[PDB]
Amino acid sequence: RRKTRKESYAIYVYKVLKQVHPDTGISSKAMSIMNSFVNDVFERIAGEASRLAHYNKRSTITSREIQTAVRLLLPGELAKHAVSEGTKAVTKYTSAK
Amino acid sequence: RRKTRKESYAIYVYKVLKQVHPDTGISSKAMSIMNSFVNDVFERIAGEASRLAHYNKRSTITSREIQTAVRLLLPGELAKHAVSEGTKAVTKYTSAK
Amino acid sequence: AEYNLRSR
Amino acid sequence: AEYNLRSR
Amino acid sequence: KVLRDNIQGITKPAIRRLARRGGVKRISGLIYEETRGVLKVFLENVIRDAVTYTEHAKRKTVTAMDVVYALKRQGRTLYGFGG
Amino acid sequence: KVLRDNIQGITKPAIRRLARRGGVKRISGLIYEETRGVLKVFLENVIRDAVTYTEHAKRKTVTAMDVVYALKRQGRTLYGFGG
Amino acid sequence: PHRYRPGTVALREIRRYQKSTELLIRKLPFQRLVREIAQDFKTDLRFQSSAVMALQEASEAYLVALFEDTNLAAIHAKRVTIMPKDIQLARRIRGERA
Amino acid sequence: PHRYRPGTVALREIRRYQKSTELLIRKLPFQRLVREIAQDFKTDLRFQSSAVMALQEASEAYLVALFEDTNLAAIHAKRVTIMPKDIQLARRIRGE
Amino acid sequence: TRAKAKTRSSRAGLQFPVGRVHRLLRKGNYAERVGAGAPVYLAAVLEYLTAEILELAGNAARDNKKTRIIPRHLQLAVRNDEELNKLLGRVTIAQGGVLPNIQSVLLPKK
Amino acid sequence: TRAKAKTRSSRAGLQFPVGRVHRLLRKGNYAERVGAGAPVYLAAVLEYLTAEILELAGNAARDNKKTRIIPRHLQLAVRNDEELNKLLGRVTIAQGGVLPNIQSVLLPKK
DNA sequence: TATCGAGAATCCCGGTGCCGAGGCCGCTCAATTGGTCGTAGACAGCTCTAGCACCGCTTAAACGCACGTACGCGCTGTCCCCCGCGTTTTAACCGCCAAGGGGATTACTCCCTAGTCTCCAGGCACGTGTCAGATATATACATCCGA
DNA sequence: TCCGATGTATATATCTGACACGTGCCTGGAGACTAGGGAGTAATCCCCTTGGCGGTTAAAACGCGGGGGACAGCGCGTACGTGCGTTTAAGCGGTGCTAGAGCTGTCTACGACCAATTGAGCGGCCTCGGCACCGGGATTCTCGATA
Repeated sequence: RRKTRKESYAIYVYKVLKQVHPDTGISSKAMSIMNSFVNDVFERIAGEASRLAHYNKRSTITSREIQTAVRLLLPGELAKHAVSEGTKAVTKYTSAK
Repeated sequence: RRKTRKESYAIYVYKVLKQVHPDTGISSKAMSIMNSFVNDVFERIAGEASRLAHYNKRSTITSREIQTAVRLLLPGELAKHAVSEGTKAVTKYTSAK
Repeated sequence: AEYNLRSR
Repeated sequence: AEYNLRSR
Repeated sequence: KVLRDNIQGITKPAIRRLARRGGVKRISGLIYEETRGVLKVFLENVIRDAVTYTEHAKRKTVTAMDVVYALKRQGRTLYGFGG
Repeated sequence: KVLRDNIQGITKPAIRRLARRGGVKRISGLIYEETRGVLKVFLENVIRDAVTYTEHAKRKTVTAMDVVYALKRQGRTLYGFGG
Repeated sequence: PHRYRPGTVALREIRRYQKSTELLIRKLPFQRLVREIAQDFKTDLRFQSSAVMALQEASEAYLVALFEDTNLAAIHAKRVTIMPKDIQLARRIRGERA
Repeated sequence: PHRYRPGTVALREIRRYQKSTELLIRKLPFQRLVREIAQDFKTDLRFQSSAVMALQEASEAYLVALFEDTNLAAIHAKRVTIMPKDIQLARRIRGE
Repeated sequence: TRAKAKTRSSRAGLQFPVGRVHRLLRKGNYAERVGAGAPVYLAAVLEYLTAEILELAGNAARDNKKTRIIPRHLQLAVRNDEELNKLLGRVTIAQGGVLPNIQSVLLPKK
Repeated sequence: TRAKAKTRSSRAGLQFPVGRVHRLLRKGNYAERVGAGAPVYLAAVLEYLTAEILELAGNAARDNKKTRIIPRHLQLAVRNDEELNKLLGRVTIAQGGVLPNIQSVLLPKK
């Protein structure tokens, strides 16, 4: 019988690659590293957002916990540009209802 | 009105002090450090036990996740002696339940 | 709309 | 009760 | 209103006492400015994160817990102020 | 089957190539034994944790994920093998 | 008149300050440095007294431990005198310095 | 006959190995070292091929980065030659 | 009848999967509850950080005259940027190598 | 009818609070479920590690001719023990000071 | 190359004073008892992946050795820059009074998320074709180093 | 500078196997809807932070003298780099077995949840023993001078 689903970020990493560099490809080793990078940054941000909710006696991780976790974890201009993109996305999503 | 109840490990740290050195006392700054130490080691062990449950596709943190987290976190003979005490406690508890 | 990259 | 300390 | 130039209040004899606790017998005269630059960088990193915890809590007062969390997040856990 | 004294298979020319990637121009002949002792300590720390993850899973095979978790909990996260 | 030789009182001071536990920076000057650094992150911040003491305890522990590593870098270079290049090596090998 | 001067081929080798990405330890010798170290923690362990390769990539990255810090310790002591005391200083200051 | 389904990713204007991020936040034991804007914000940040690495790695590929990103190009992208190098300072990239760097004192005198 | 309450701490033979440790495990977002033996094992380990530090710090107090443990005695206890020093290697003890330690090359000749 | 012995220093003792540690007490909230229900995971059984073992060949790489040179490092000499310490100046520290910002509740309400049920299309495993690039072979061009 | 010998970069042509793509189906994401409790808000108390004042004296700042440590220049010998011929065993591809990783399917023991009960632990009180300090004497490290 066919093998079980292994879930991956690879198709979204490829969609983002096709936007920043439409003629560039990626090796499966480099895609595996990109998948590890996404999983690592997800776990860092969600873990700091988790600590932030607990410190403040809150049951909910919100867009606000994610924003503070991103400000804590990302250095310098990566934080400013990531916070810009996160706020733009939640604004567009809220307007779409 | 009376202040709201802030829990701490201070009475149990003092009970352990009275067993290991019956005539020795402790300052409130040293007790505050002991409370920070207990909280820190609890958070490390429970956090590694939590990763161990997730890595193994398990919903439950058991005595077995705690044992492996202790083996990962504690150096050398601290691990062997902590595992001895943890196993001694669970076997007394499950005899007396 | 494109990404607001530090490079662009 | 006794503690199994590294000192004992 | 605003404060300025307080790093020079970290005195040569204070930096010498810290170096003596560090076991240092002899100190070049260029060390005091190098140490001030290092201290300002260390404090800027801890206070930026501590103030980030204070703002997340919607507080105006930086607590000892904001400092303890900022230090723990930077891998420099402090015992004796809570946490 | 059984194995002994395999640290000698970490050859002088292999250690020289690692030192060259590290930017090293000149190497004392005492470095090769020091580097072997350092590598054995590094591998003992990673493999002890990896085998601890393997035994927790009740497996007999050390996976690349056991190694990646052992490396991650020691502050040496590896990308390109999963996780 | 009586006079100790260079480094004799330095060794006496090392023994005094490694026996003691008090904070070695003056508290009011350090508190003004904390408030000055904080004003660049936001204006009108208050501090708990224990927050300033937590910052001072962490800062002095950090500087003392860096002076130990700096002293090893000086001794490795066949010197008994610490220099800025010993701090710079200690912080580079620690991964603090790029 | 032709000779390059001491350190000319060393600089050529630094340039070559800092350009490339291949593993610099021989794979079979490294794999036997991993199995030898593992047998003290549990008898008759198997390894995924990718587990041994993960251990080798981490080990070589660790040794290369330590040689960079060791080279800085040698240069600080006014030497171009690395010595065991430079590795010892690097590992002590790292807190290893 | 129910209206035609559209992804929360498309409502946000994202390539990264908002529904998968939401399910990972709910199942990952981060908190008791997850807010509706949390997975949108986190998906956008993961997408942005992906775009930052890939832009620099596709530039490194192009500079090396290759059309495919390989682990080397991700290492050159990360280590030549001070902020990605700070973010990934404890991270090893498999088959990444190192930056070309010789200490100035070791170079031959001319 | 209903029997008198006995603490899970005393049922395990512990001073440390098994019921509090259990509630902290359930409320701390560590997993969906917590096993009945998990808080007993964890409480025993926290009690043992408390007893290890307090034994060495009560000895440090006695060697300093004091009857009261102060932050100094916890620091001497931890830094003179190689395994507690490894466990607490990233930890600062407030008001603890440092070990008495002079590099041998700095001492005067004999 | 060891011995006086003036001097500054640290250790040590008995006495004085206070204020923090640690017992005592009463209230309350959170731990325990007892019981139900639902599903996590323990177990048995089976598939078929991929890890282990061995064979034989090729040749890349490790090894061992000879040579010579450039580096490590001990010595010595200069001189500067740091330490020790006596004096003067600064401002920290302390104890105190005082105001009010804002931390830390408490109650009340509603809108946000968890949970359920039912679709249905986004993402996966699989199977496929072709062009990016790893390689051999060639050689133009740059560097090194003896002359 | 300038030549021979060596090494690296750049070109072209082969061929191979990894990437990017297309197809089918299924499981997990979305649509629609409900219950109920988290947290947003308003109102309030009173903690503890900020600010300012005067005395005192610990500590910082300053200047000077001189010695010992930084560091440059030198000599010299040894231990390392380069290059060669020989030996070792890694790497490759190939065949083959079977341990054990991974998955399916059935049960039942375990943990979450609820409702009632009550004693362990907290905050507040308060008092007297350990520790901090005074202030003096005993003893011991330093280091210029004696022999």
